[PDB]
Amino acid sequence: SIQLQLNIGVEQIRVVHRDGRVITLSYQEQELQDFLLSQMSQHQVHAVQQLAKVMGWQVLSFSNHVGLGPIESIGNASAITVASPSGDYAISVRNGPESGSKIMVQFPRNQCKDLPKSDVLQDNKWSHLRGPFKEVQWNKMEGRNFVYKMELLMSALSPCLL
Amino acid sequence: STLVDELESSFEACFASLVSQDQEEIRTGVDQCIQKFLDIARQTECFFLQKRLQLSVQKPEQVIKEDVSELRNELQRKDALVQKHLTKLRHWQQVLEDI
Amino acid sequence: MCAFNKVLAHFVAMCDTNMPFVGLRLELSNLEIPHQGVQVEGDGFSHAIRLLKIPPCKGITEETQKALDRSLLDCTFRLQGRNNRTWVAELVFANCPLNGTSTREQGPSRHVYLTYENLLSEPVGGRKVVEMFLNDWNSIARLYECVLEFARSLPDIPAHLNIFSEVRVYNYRKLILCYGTTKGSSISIQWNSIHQKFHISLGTVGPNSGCSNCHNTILHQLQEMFNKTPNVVQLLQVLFDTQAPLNAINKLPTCFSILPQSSTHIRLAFRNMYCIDIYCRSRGVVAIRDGAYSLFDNSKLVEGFYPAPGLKTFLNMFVSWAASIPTILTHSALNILLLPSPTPYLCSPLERFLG
Amino acid sequence: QYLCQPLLDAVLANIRSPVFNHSLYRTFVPAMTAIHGPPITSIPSVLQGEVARLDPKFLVNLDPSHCSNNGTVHLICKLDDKDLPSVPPLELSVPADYPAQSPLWIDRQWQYDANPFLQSVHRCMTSRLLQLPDKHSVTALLNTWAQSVHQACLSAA
Amino acid sequence: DPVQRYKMLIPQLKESLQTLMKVAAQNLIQNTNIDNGQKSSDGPIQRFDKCLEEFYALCDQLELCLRLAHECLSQSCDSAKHLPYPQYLAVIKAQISCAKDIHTALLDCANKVTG
Amino acid sequence: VSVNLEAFSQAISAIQALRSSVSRVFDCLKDGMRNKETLEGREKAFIAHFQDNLHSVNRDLNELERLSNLVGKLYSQLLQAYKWSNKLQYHAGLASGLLNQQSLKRSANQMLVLPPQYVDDVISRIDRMFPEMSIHLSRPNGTSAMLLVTLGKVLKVIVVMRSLFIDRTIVKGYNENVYTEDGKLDIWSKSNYQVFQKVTDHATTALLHYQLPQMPDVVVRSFMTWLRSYIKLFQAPCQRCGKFLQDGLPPTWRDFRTLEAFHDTCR
Amino acid sequence: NTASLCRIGQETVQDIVYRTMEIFQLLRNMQLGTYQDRLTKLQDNLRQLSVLFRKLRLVYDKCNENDPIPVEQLIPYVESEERREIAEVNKKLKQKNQQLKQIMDQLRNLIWDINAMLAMRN
Ligand SMILES: [Zn+2]
Repeated sequence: SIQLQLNIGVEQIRVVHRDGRVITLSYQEQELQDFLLSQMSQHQVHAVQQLAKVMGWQVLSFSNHVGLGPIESIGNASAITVASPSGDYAISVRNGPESGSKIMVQFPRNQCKDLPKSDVLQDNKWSHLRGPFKEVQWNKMEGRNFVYKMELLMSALSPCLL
Repeated sequence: STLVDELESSFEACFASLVSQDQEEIRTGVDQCIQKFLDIARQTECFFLQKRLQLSVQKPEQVIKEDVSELRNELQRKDALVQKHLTKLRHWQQVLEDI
Repeated sequence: MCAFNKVLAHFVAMCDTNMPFVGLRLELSNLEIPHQGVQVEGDGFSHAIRLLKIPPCKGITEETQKALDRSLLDCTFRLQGRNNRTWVAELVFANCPLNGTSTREQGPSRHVYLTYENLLSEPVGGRKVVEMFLNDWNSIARLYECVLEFARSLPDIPAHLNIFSEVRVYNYRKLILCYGTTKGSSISIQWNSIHQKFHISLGTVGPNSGCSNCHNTILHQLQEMFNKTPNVVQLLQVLFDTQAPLNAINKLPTCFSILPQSSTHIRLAFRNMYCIDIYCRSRGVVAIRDGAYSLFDNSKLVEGFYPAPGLKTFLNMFVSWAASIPTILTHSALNILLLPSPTPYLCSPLERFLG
Repeated sequence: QYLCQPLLDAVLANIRSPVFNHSLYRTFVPAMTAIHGPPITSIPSVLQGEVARLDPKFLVNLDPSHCSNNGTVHLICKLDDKDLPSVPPLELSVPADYPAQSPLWIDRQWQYDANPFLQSVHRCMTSRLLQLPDKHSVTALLNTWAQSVHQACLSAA
Repeated sequence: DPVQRYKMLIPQLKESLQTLMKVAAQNLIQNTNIDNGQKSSDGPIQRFDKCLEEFYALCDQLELCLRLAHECLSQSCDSAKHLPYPQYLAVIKAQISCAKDIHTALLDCANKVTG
Repeated sequence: VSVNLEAFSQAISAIQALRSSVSRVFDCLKDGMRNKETLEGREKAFIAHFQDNLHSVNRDLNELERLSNLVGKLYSQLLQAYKWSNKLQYHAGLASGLLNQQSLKRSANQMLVLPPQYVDDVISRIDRMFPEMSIHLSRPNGTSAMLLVTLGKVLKVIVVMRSLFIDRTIVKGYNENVYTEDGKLDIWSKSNYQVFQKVTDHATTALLHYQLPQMPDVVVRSFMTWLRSYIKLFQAPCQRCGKFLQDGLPPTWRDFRTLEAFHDTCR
Repeated sequence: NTASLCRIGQETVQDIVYRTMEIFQLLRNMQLGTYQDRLTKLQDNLRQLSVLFRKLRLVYDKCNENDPIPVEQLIPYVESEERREIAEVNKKLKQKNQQLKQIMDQLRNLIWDINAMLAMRN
């Protein structure tokens, strides 16, 4: 879902994007070298969305220029969050052209098992919804690509069907 | 256990209204049959991915063998294609030299 | 390199991303729903809105309202899609009364997602967005009343419907039941706020049935009688009673015409001169009557039909104005009377007699 | 209206009579029976939920002192944020029927005194609670506490 | 023919409904006048059940007319979708052969995959 | 015409509703007076329930009369075939509509050349419908195709296609010169108008949007269908801001699969 | 040898879905000379779909027997000669790719030159 038509003239560049948006670069190559990089920063989020459709899950939130967190330098960041079909677990992902790929997986309480059990919670109804996030480091994980890794993660959070 | 059986069960149920011995009923029937078929297909997908992840993390040697096989095959693809370009290049070189 | 001015881009980003929530906050306040303050939820990147309680007046009895307000846990709202205008509200329910045959027999929390999206005129957090949410909540509650009643009455069953029908789909907004001795037919019940009625829809799923569901002839009567008294066991009993006769009725050639009166009172017309009335009854009973004779007078007849002499003896084989009283059959001879059989063109005996 | 005025007149001229039901039944049961046949065969949940759905920066719980199991409850708060220092507990009192009303904060002036940092926190606190609108919740006040502490820390350094 | 029958039949239905409602009101007031203590004459009672029977029979006739008209129009429209007589018969025979062949091919494939 | 079938079906539904309404009226009146706890509500509820049924009967009769004013003027085994055929095409018609949206494929691989007459006949087959559209083909340079498409008295489109794959589009007005001095097609030029440049950008986005992987005829068919909608330009306003002009420009955006006018700023 | 089997089973699943969609599309394309051709194509597609179902069943039966270790355990949170032989193929392949780059940039320059020179021969 990212595709560019570039049109090179005599001292300008014209860029048309697959969703109705036109930009005009210049004869300096830093501009064009940063443009493509800022677009390679959004590909990952749209990749996770198009697979959250295919493989069953359901998206809860999507933004492709977020409005919180630190301040980026080349472009602007993107984030999503997407729920298990059984409903219990959830994934969330953030990416940026400068500081990218910060993924976190979120659990139902009574399976984090180091949680200070608050006092007002006495029932077992409130021990089925979900509160604790827990960050997972991207490195040292199976799958060569970023998209490929996601496949092995969003399949391991599924009921033990073996 | 044997998800393939109910996979073809849903597949055959998708054709139930045709092989038998005014639009709302058929539309409802195809809606439920198709959604069930897609759900079973996605569950089979999930089982294969879980098994693949377990096997890959247990022993990467088979993954390495598959990588070797694909790299060799694509090597032959590149060699054959560059050979084809050279043959046609010689042909058109002589065609243009005949002038 | 240093010609980008990153701070202005960041301010425009957050301002555009965050200003949609202000209208929705103001509207949830304006319609008197108790919410919490708009707040970042979980991770820093995404904002969310949580609503503490749904409006008290939803139109059903207090006891249902309690059971509802002991099974809700959350009503969060979120934003998604391109151009930042799609809302998704999410509900989670505890102590599910009923199980399906889908893989929804798990640890008793059940998630339900509703989706709203305003038009390009009439802004993103307009009055209309909550109106549809309240309408969907009302529909969910009105279906939940009947679901609760059916779940309560389930353990006390006359044991005849236990092997007849099983529950297939329950999503708190649409109820899909599967019935038939081979589980070859399906019914769907769902409330809507457009007409303020229960819309029951029939369908055929399964490898053992006809080209249709053989119940579309009395769809209107079934809908009307369900709207009169919203009970599930009564409809199940009616379907069990009327499954057998309509299966043989629908195989008749179409001379013969079928007029569905009030349920279990089918009227068969031979061309434009003869009539027959068929009543279905519980415990394997069907009543056949001539129908061309008025039940209250003898001198006057019906407008467009004529009596059929000698019909009473023909009906009595299978067991003046003497044919005006019904004759009882036991759902077995009716098939032989209606099924096309070779002559003792594959013509049925009733067609032969009438001809 | 049209085509049915006689029925309306008959019903209105017949209503609130001791034998209306008998008259209607006796005049309308037989034809209906003949044509169709036989007839048909402590702590409120809102507080518990809102405590369950708060950020793990807070671990609010019941006050060891004061009364309990009533419409009015008392909570004591602790803040555990790696990026912020330690502050007074900032206890709260929740009245009965918490929805459609607002809770109140019990001020403790002597606790926040004797330190420029703590009284700066306190004056920012007073400013923010004067800036809070009506019908507010407790999570909003807790987030206001966290943000006021952060702003005071930023102003100090 | 059915359409003009409909136009002729509609006012009769309206008149039948009118007289049915009127006689219902008259019978109700007469019965409730018997029930309480005061007197009135009965005369032409014109019982309720006869009016119900007439209304139901006329509605059945109208329904039959509409069903016949719709069936005839649908049959004509569907037949027009698909000059010498034997060529027409041969075309019909070929069409039914093609339909039967398609149906039996689908059934044979369904039997082959499962069962 | 097929409107008579729908009219007859609605008449059947109306008469069934009328009969059901009469039966409901008489049954509800036969039921009698209920309890309804206190006395005052008991008085009002019966009257409120009784009025509604009669009002429904009157409304049904009125709408039935409105329809009446609206309306106007071996074999068996054959029919069994016909009523089967139309039952198949619809049955697949939904099934093809639901499976294409949820495409499960991940990659075309496992584990272009066309005759000129093919392209010519395909373009003629596109040209036969849409009478306002007129298409002219040429090949000044090699096997690449140059097509001039004229639309009404408004639009002139130049399309360069590389082996039936659409590659480049430039649109211009009516009075503007489209041919060069030599008389051939002018490929490299501009329309000298802001709105036409904006719609060239829109056409580039459209050609970048419609991309089937193995059916190339449907792609050009969809492109021509989308281009068809532009004939109505300058007569239709935006669906959001109401007015025609925004910053001096008329609505120049036609949404895909829902062909309605829009300003560029209105998205 | 088993991961390849899992990938093959997955691929056959997508082909099964695609063949079902193609069957429904082909049934849609039938409108009452060539009708026998379409019928033979339908028979071929159905029989190859049946063969695909048989192959999927065979793959599932083979891979089912050959889980000791569950999921959610191997996800890493915050808290011998094969390698040697692989490297040569990577380096060799990389070298081959580099060579292709030189040929490609050269051919594109040739086509650019011929375009520029031929554009203005008039
Ligand atoms: Zn506009």
